Amino acid sequence: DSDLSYPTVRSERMKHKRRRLVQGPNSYFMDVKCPGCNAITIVYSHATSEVQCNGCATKLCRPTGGKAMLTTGCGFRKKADH
Amino acid sequence: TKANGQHAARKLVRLRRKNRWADKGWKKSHTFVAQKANPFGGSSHAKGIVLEKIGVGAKQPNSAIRKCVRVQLIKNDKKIIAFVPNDGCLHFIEENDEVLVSGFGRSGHAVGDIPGVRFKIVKVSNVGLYALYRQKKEKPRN
Amino acid sequence: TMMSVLANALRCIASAERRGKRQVLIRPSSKVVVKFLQVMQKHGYIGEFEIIDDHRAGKIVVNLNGRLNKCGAICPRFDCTTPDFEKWVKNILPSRQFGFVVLTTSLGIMDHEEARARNTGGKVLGFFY
Amino acid sequence: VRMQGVGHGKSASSLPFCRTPPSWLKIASRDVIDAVCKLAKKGLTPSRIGMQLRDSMGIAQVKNVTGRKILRILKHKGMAPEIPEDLYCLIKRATEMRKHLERNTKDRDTKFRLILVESRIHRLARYYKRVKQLPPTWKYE
Amino acid sequence: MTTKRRNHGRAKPPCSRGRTRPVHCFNCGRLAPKDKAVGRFVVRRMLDQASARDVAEASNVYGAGFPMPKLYMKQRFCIACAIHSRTVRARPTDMRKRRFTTKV
RNA sequence: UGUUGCUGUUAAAGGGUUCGUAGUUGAAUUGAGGGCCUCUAAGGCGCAAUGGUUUAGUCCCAUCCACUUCGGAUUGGUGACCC
RNA sequence: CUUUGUGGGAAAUGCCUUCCCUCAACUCACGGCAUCCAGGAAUGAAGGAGGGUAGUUCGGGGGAGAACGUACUGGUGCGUCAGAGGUGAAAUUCUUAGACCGCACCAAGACGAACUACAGCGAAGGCAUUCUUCAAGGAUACCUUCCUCAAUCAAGAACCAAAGUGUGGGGAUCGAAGAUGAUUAGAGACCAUUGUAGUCCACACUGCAAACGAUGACACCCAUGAAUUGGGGACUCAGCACGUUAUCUGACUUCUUCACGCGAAAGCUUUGAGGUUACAGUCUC
Repeated sequence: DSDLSYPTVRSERMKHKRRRLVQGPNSYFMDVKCPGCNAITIVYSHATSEVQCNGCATKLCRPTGGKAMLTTGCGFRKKADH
Repeated sequence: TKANGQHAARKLVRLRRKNRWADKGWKKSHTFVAQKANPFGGSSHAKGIVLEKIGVGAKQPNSAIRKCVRVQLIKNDKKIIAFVPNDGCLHFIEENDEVLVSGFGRSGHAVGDIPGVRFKIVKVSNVGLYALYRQKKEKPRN
Repeated sequence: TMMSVLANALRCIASAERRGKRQVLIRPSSKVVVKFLQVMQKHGYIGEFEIIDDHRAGKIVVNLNGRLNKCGAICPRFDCTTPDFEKWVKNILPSRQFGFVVLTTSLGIMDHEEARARNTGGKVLGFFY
Repeated sequence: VRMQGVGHGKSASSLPFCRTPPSWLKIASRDVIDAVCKLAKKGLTPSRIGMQLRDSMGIAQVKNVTGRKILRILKHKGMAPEIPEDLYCLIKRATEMRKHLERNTKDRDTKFRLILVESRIHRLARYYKRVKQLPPTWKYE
Repeated sequence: MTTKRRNHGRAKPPCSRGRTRPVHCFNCGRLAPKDKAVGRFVVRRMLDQASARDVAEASNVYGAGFPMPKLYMKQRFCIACAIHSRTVRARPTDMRKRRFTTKV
């Protein structure tokens, strides 16, 4: 049977982070590789500004507000939230 | 609505003090213009000297003639009308006789079929007029 | 905003009870809201309740057995006394038999019944049937 | 509710539910501190220091990887601004409106906005002279 | 007084505009708000069927040759206007609430 | 005249709107402790033991094979679980 | 002057050791000793307020400058010739000094149809051609920043439809007043032909509307279905734009199958007039 105290998985996929039981973060990090060398650099999913390394004028991320649009040809590894 | 705060008191008080002036049942007590207006001075009765007998009509749904008396007031030198409130006792009132005067019923509205008159004549020459009507006493001309 | 924590809680409970719902969510938590619930759970009007931790402010969750009929809040927290237990108990409640007014005291948080017993009045808090 | 004028929004930033530092951050307190102060010398406000840090270095929060947050750092090293962030910004916007209105006295909108921004600045002022962070003789103009 | 119509005879919802531009009538020249005003779309023929035959005879490059054009117009009417030419009529309660949207 | 205990869509009555001082009202945290003995005091979604042929069960197995909606078979089986 | 990625390999009784031997132009390991020198002990970060950054985000939001569109009215030129305006019917009115009508061109002023919606933006009043330009506002996204800075309001301040008033510019259209013709028993009437103020703009006043949703503001809880409007989630203004499925936050509203409930009824329904005699969230008029 359903419970408010312990909610169902399918229900809490949907919900906003301000509407959630815990109200946790809705973001994560990523390792973006600089293809202009090999330099592994941490980058943030909702970067909301450019990030550069000295191994790239290829950049890493675009500033765009919806979530970062990472430069093509770049290695993406997905770090966990926790 | 209203305020439920602990220190809200003064707003409540001042609200009441404003809104009682929208009541006419507050004014009628506290204000002395009402007292002044009343021809007895707000006293129970007053006496007056009969001036003239005045025949007074009646309103449209009940056609009748009513017997009334134009009286002057000793106290304030005001004039007033009053009704003779017995059958065939216009006789027992004569000009320049002292007479008492009372209110009748509702005293902010005029009585039906006599406009402007809230005043009935109880006593003529301190004799009970009822006593003359339903014979016990006889009128003095003494 | 909300100017009484209790009012925010116990208008969720009352509404939910009138719809017969068997659990309710409560948006904030306070030390006070806990104690109120505790009372009613002893006397048999609530199954259980959980307090959950978001590490900002908690979210209480309660299991209604449907045995309540109202849970009110007396908002100004007016002063009630040893004689004036009588007054309140008549005026805001449908009965003297099963009406429960809950009060604050220096001692803690308790029913009027227990308040009289220990002979301390105080400021009122809330009530339930 | 929005302080002045209409608005209800829920656009906000949450927190992590883990207040201890990530396993992929092996950086010490000191490195974080140094980075903050370094950036600050360019004239950057704390708001953009945090952004630079989180995006480049993967920092969860400054507060999570050091015992203190961004202003406390700056203060202790004597780099802190004497005009709080929120106040300064409003005053900039304000002055810029007053430029536009100097030229355009037919502009209805920006006039009303300036009235808002004024009284908002005053509220801030009043606050920070109760809770001392400005001199007690401070005034907008 | 009584709320006879929820939308008040308008396509304007509460708490949005509170002002929509006036528009003239093609009958009496009366002005009313655009939302109140009673729109219709005419599609008026340039020839009757009876005459269409006769003209299409004398035509070679037209009629048969190309389909005849029509005069199109939008007609925004006043309330009074509409009712009097009986293109809008009073309806019982159940029917008044019905709409057909902007389709014919 | 409605503090206890009033009303304001249409009946008497929400100010044309916004800013704003006196005034009124204002979120959460600091935390109200424990053990050993007796008591059939209760619950048990803990548990060693040992009980129960269907004196109670279901998965596996046996025999059929029934194209597909029969079954029974005994010690079945530290199995499952029940007093 | 190798190997050089990192765990892997070897070998012990998850760990140790050996071996590979720890990359971002300084990175990793070891040592001298030379320096400089208090500082990391703070409640938290409210589906409470303020601020930041980003999508050349979103919109009949606001100001400025420049063009564009036909029509109305007038003028001019080129042609035609007798009626034309206008109404229920007429008449006022305009015509051989050529009207009406057609085409061409120009002048002046206003306005921006259709598309334009049970749509959008703005605090409200209100806001619609295009291009350029100036300063803003809301929504959304964020593990950035601040830490109670709030809510509502006597006093006081700002904004405010149309008509009105002052001064200057403009004056095409419509048009109170006025004039004329009808209609009528009577008729500046309602109607018709005209026409001044006004209608437009700049700078001042006025603050008087059915300024209405006849519904004060902020906050909590509250169910049924299908859509729409923005944002977010799963070469050449271009790693783009639209649509479909599903989800979410923010706005406007419909069920003409809106749940409970309320109300005298009409009606109201997460969008309250509901959660109120079981009468108390807060403030004000």
